Amino acid sequence: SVMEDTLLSVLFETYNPKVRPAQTVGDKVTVRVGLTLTNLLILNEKIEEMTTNVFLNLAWTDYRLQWDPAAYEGIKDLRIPSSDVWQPDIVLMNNNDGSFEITLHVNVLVQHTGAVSWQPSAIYRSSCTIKVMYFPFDWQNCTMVFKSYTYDTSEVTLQHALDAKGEREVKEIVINKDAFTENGQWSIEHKPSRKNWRSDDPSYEDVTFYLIIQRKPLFYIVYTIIPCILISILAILVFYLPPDAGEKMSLSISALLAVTVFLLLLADKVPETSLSVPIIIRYLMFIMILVAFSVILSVVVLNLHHRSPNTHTMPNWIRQIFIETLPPFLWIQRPQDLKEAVEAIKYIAEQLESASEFDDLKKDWQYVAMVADRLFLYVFFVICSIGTFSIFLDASHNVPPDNPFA
Amino acid sequence: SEHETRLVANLLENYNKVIRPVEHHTHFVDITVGLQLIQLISVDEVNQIVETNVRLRQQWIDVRLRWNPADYGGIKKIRLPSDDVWLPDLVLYNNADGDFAIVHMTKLLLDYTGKIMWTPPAIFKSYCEIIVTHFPFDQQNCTMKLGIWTYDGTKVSISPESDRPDLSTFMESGEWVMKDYRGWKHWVYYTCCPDTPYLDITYHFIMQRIPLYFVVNVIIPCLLFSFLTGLVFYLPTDSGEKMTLSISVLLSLTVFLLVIVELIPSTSSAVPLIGKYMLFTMIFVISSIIITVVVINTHHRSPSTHTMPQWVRKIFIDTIPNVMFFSTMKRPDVKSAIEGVKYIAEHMKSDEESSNAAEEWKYVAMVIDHILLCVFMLICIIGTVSVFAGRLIE
Amino acid sequence: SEHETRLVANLLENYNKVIRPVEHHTHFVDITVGLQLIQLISVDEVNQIVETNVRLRQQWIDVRLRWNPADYGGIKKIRLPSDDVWLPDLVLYNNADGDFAIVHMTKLLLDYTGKIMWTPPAIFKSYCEIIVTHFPFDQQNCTMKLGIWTYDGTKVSISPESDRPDLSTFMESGEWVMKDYRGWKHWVYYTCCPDTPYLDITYHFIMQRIPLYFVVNVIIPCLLFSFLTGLVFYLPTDSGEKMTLSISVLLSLTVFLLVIVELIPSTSSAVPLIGKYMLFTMIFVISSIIITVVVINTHHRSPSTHTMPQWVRKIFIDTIPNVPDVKSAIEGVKYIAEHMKSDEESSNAAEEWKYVAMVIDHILLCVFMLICIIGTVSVF
Amino acid sequence: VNEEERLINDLLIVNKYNKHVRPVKHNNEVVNIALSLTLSNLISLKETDETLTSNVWMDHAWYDHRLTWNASEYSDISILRLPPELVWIPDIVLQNNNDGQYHVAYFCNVLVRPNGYVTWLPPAIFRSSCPINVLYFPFDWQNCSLKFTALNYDANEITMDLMTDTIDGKDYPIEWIIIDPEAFTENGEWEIIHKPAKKNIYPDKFPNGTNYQDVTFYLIIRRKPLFYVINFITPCVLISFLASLAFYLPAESGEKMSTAISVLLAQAVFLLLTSQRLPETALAVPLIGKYLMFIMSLVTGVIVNCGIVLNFHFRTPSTHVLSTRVKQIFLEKLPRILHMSRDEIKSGIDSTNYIVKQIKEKNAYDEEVGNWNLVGQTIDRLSMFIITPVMVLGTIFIFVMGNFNHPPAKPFEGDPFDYSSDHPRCA
Amino acid sequence: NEEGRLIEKLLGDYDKRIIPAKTLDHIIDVTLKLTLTNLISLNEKEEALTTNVWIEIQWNDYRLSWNTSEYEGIDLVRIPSELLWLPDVVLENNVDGQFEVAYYANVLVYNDGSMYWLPPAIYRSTCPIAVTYFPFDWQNCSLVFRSQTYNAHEVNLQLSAEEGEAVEWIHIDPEDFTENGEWTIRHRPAKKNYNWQLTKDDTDFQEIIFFLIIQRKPLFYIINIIAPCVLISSLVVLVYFLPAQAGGQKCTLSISVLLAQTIFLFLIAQKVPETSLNVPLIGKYLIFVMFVSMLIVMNCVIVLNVSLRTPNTHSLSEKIKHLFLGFLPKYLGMAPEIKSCVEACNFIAKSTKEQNDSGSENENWVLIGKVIDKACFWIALLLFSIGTLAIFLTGHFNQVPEFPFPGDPRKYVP
Ligand SMILES: CC(=O)OCC[N+](C)(C)C
Ligand SMILES: CC(=O)OCC[N+](C)(C)C
Repeated sequence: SVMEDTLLSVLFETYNPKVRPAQTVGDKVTVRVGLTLTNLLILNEKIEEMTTNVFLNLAWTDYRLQWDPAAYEGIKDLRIPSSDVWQPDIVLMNNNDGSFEITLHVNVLVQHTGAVSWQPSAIYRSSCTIKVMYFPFDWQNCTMVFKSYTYDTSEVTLQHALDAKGEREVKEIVINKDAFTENGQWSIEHKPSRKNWRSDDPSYEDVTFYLIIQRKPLFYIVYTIIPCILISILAILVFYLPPDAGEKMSLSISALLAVTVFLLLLADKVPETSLSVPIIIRYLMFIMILVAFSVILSVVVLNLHHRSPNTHTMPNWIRQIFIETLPPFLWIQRPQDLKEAVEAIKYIAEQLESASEFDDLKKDWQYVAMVADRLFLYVFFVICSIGTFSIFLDASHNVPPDNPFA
Repeated sequence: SEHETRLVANLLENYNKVIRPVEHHTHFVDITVGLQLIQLISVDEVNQIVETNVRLRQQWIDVRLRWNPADYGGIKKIRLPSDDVWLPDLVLYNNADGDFAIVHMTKLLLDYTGKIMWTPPAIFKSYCEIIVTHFPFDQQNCTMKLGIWTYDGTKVSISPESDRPDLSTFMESGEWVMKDYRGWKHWVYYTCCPDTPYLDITYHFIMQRIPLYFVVNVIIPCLLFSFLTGLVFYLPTDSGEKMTLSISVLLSLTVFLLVIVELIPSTSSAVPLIGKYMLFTMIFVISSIIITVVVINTHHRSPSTHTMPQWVRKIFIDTIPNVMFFSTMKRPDVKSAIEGVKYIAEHMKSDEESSNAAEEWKYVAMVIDHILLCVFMLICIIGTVSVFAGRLIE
Repeated sequence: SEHETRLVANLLENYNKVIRPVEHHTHFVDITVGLQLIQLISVDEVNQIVETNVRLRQQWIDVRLRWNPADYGGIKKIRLPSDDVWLPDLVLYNNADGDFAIVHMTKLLLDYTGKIMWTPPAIFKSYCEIIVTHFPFDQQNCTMKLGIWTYDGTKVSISPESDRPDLSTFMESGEWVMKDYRGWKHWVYYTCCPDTPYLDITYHFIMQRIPLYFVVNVIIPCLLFSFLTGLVFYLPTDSGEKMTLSISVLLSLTVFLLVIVELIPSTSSAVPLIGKYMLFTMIFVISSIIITVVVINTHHRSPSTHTMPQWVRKIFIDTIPNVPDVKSAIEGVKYIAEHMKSDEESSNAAEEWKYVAMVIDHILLCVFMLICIIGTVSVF
Repeated sequence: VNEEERLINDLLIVNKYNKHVRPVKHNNEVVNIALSLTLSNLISLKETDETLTSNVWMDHAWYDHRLTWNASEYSDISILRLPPELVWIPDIVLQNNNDGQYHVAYFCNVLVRPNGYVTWLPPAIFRSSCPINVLYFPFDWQNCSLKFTALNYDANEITMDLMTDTIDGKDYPIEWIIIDPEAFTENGEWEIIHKPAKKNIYPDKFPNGTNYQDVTFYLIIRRKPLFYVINFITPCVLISFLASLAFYLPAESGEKMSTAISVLLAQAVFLLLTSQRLPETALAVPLIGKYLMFIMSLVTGVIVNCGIVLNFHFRTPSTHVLSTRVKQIFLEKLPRILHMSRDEIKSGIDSTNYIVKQIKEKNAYDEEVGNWNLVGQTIDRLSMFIITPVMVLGTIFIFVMGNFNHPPAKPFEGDPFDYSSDHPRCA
Repeated sequence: NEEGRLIEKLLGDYDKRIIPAKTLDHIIDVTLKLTLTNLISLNEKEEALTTNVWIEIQWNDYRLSWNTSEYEGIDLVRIPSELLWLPDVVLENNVDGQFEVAYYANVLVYNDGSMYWLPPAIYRSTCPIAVTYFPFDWQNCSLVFRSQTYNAHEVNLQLSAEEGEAVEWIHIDPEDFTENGEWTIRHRPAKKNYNWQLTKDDTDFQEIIFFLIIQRKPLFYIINIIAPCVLISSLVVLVYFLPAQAGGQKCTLSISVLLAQTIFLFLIAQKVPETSLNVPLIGKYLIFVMFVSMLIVMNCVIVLNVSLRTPNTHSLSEKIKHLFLGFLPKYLGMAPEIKSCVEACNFIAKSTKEQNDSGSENENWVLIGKVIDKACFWIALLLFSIGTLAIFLTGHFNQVPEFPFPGDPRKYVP
């Protein structure tokens, strides 16, 4: 028969996959752990879970799996099913669901010197703490913690994987260009790898891989930011409509309704984490409060416009502060039967004079309203511009650090 | 190791994993059970199911799995798959949409004295009744009941490792603060087997909800719309937009009520705080709309049909505006042509009288508007306090 | 019993479940396949996937599994796990979201003459194209193609148990009515093995949708807003709420169109009739909005700017509705009189414009009434 | 008795068949595996999570010298069926899946022949990661891909290939996805334009690795846009016409801003629905998304212009000055360019003079208000004539550009071969 | 430990594929009891009832008997259920593929061969929802247990007996039981049902059904859905006091109330199932108030047309004016210079008189609109009140039946 079958029969005569390959009692099996990312599928912020398609580059040395290739027709290496050989239980301790082990269970590669290399593929759903302060113009620092579930430091010794030539250690996530599909929403800025030790327990040792991925905010800018900028532009416009036209309140509360709808429909995107408030949510709340104040001031302007001498008397201070001082600054400055017939015509003239004085005071009230809404227009324009510029400047300044801390 | 290989072959050669690890059948297996909370995954309020990532640390002593280390090259601790040895049948009593027991079956530590240290992972999706009385500032007491299913206290006994669950490596959830946590052990006599008690350990976590997210995304817009509810009384009737503002506030509160229902369970044990607030502000908006309709109808009372009552005038013109001071309220054939002049003058006088009466009606409506403005501002400022500060004081 | 244990030990002592149950390899296993629909779980219209709970009754004869009852205490029927005997690999060809084959592996009856009656439960999520042409009053012809995968006609043959699937234990779905059901057997030559035919049985169910739920939730509000569309014309221009009503109706119809879109698959095989009705009523609402802004602009025509055409005047007025200081004071009085005359004639021309607006509104209302009455006639 | 039992026993138990050993006579040899795909139903393509769910048949074919028998010696048995768990099979897996389903769904029997030829045709449901190019949505075409690689062996031990068919005694490779007319169903939303099959070898990798080779099946499928045109594009276009139509409303009725804002809100609702229907990728803004953004910006411009018209209409001579330049450019030049439609007695006499003066002032006020109204009307007319053609041209240009997004005639750039089933490569 | 020797003796020659009948025609009696630990949820959308129950199955296996004197007084052992024969009692009423129990706990085996298997289970059982009186409804959900493999000639399903009498109800242990908070268990009967269409050699001939007559607690739905819907739908009554002028916005208010009712319809559609057998009670109320709102919008259009019409467009007939002014209000409470000056003054007076006379008919039309508004206000108020009261009265009178079975005088309670 094939000498491969003979070699497999000889190797696994007394092999036990439940036993560590410590040649001497007390030895530690040096296990090299590396990661090869093929696709970063999604980062679900709602459940704080990142799922990736990865290859686990594992390597160790088993003294039992040794043979002389010269005595077996030049067989330098074999491909053995992964269940037939001992393997360290390198699992994802950071997994959000109950998916610790790998998925594919590919064959291991056993060489005649005893070196075993195993590269299983798996879809791993790890848990990532989401820093939501600068969402969506932000970056996330998502980790994958890999260590043997059972064997501690006294039994295995985790290390870093080697490169293709093997002369050095690679301290980063290996990305194969021929198989990597770049995610359309996240760009991998830094992908370092480091070994962490915890104090107060020397038996702990793990290898963690970091993905400092920066979100591309074009989707949220197009579908949420620009419509809200248009709505705020409308909110500013409501202090330019005449109070005579009965469309001021309709515009103001329609803007408020639009902002509320955009805030509510954003709830399925923003995570439920309560540590901080996302900067887009802060912007939406700023616009909502500004539009609410615009509604209140539009109500005030409409109330001032419809006043009359029959309802209100003009205060001295209001007139002095709104007709004299503000319009210079705002450039809004305004520019027998004959006896009975005679008595009737005189009464008509008296009524016309009274009506003229009445509408003169009414026009004074309307002019006070006009000055008030022009001042509110300038103030709201300045406040909205400054707030929007400051918020977006702070969002733009948020960049990942130049060097990771690993 | 050849030594470890010989040891594992010797341990499982005549080992039966069906039988309890006791020297005599009258004795009981002493098992030390400890819960180690790792991560609070989610708290589903609608389904009343809490998902947690735990490590169910269990220890017991198996006499059949002891060896002398000097006969095996000095090995003192080995590791075996859990499927090769007897395991306690620890079951989550209050499981809901999950697995009742351990399914992963990872390996376990085993020293030379027979002591077994098994720490399998588990995602416990457990039912716990969610008290929505003080939502979203609520505090939930979620429990996890663990007990041996088929063995009673005289056969297999458990004991908590410590009075509190282990949270040394607990990952911060970012939505709940672990205010307290403890574990109590009970002897329960069930109707199925009343002769012997069945032991269990119930780990309860007192979780306090961080309310910032719900305050920002729900409570603040509702507060804004409640503020704008009473603002319609400062809007003059002549604008013809009072109904627009009121009905827009009503539609906003309807949409937010639709939002709230999907966030809380449909349980009827107790009315929620936010539900009471929503009902209060809904009644507030309905009352404001009704009063607005009353004011608008008062503003358009035709003087030719509705004469001004004496008491209405006395109340709303003479006394009340004089009382308030915060607002600036007022406190030949040529004779045919002459006959036409007389007719148009009399028409002018009658129109002036009618306009004066209409002005009186509008003034009454405005006074009613100011009174209702003050009353509704006071109600809006005291009702929100009465709803929220009762819980915020703690 | 001791007899049954001895019998089962004897039957499977040298039994190989790989090999077909034929005396000679040239023969074929005759398998009687029937379906028993237990409950239609749901019909996912958007995903075009129908999940059903079924019992896949299968019968065949195994020569190797026969015994004489007199040698075993008189037992004539036993039950064995399905994993211990040869099983046909019935595979759902059009599986879309579940398992191609049977996965439960329940026990099967075994007669002393070798007859095997196996009734394993399964849930079949099968893809069937959903004809949305007459939604929500439509009927769906959803099929379930069951055939033997790896064996051809000359190796294992199947035959339907009866011309119709069994529905004796079928429970009422509450959303579909089982109008008709029948099974057919086919001989299909695939490209993989063109030299031999492969047999299959396709069970089709004709399910008529019960339309009460969609009538209540969708059709009735749409009819309400469609009726409110015609009340725009009767609404006077001076109220200033014509465009409010028209816009509200249009937005409501758009929202319901979006809901209907969410309720149907995005396949473009055929436009739904409810979709056509929504599109036509939106077209009608848009046309009424155009006509009502025309009538609003007409009502506000300043007579000092727009002169009344003669043809408009006749066609909307005559035919269709029939179907020192003393002399300065005197000069001021004359000026007042002539200005009053000018105002009177300007108001007369404005009233002519308003009359044209009213008659345009009336003829539009009559057109809407005609559309409504012919629609109610076509309903009858 | 059945001779198949004797033959199977002789093949497996007597010969001591090992399913964990490659079927080669020497270790240095290679095993040729022929792979083919048979698409029976394109189940769905969910753009929200970039998943292509397909119902396919995987055709494997390889030789195994351990499964050879003399047919005449075994009573003329020409074919056998064996379960996969009894014989060696190449573990071809889908590398680019979204879930844990690397393998096929059902492990059907393999078919072996006396010459050693083994054919395995299991059905499968695969959810591969298809990057969605949303640039020309909904008139788009997607270049989805299924990547199959043999991770259990390296290229020196297993060589993947494309299955070969024979016509007129000549062998040609099957470089396409096989579609069986009697077992294929049209999706109803996606039309299969191209379906090439390629064998990829990466020269920068080493032959002794598991990433040296793969076989990829591509599905270049275009979306039939009739559903989206009828249900989304048409109401968007119809509602957007009302925005430019709002200029025709007179300023007297308070429904100008109401109509414009309502159109804006409807456009925003459609934009939110489109965002719900599309993934959150930032590679490019969709065509319909760009159209909606353009329409919303133009409607916002219409709202601003309506506010300006309302401000100009309600101006009063007691609060503003009708300047000469504005008058001469808004009622002399622009309306013509746009072709728009065109003692007791002494006391009584003093009272009459006063009332005549008041009527004169009222008439002058009315004339000023009328001039402001004409200014507002001509601004409305100018904005309509400058915005309506922009809307029409933008809509027509966007939809023509979307409609002309035909998928390319050849599936791969620089490759003259069309990868069509009717044109074999070497036959 | 003698348990090892005993279990190795019992399972040494034991196979789990054989029903433990002593002789031919011996029927194994299998008794069932259900212990409802917690009614988790009743998902209306998929018509699934999720319950956390302990199902107690008892039968007799003669192969599993031993003499206690030979095993040091051991009379009870625990054997994993995977190593023993089971009667395969499954839930035939499931919504998914889960027929068997979730955990497969150990089986208590007594020295006389009695088997006591009590595994925990989470059962998702179908039950159609009677939406006719939502949300005041009561659901008659049930769980059907049948032997998946054996028939009535091989096993005999029965209800367990405690003190010589059958149980015939879902047992509820006072320890470890939690109220659902939305559903109250009014009745929990149990009986063995025969399907007489089949013969006693078929597997589905005999069943054991545990019923659950659960009544919904409607306080949550009243406070969160019904009361806001009623308060909003009462605002269409207010549209008759708004003026019929350009302001007031009668049509705006009525249309917006109709829109709010549509929002509530969408909200309720996410609660009730998609089944088409009946219209929900609150759905009927919503349809009724939608029709009332549409009629009120039509009436607003009518009164706007009547109030805003002028004598220059319509003719005010004396019949209509008399009918709406004397009948309905009776029931309801409601020298060339001199010549030119004379001609100019006469023209001014005539024009003023004509203007004042024309406005008189406008006021008459306003009064007609007011009278129609008052009458239609009373009609609409009466209609809305009667509809609301009748709907909620027939919801309130949806009493749970006194007996678990209408034709059975038994109470089926412990
Ligand atoms: C004894 C048996 O098998 O049932 C266990 C019941 N429980 C969980 C109440 C102890
Ligand atoms: C021959 C084989 O194994 O595949 C069968 C494919 N089918 C069902 C289309 C004939």
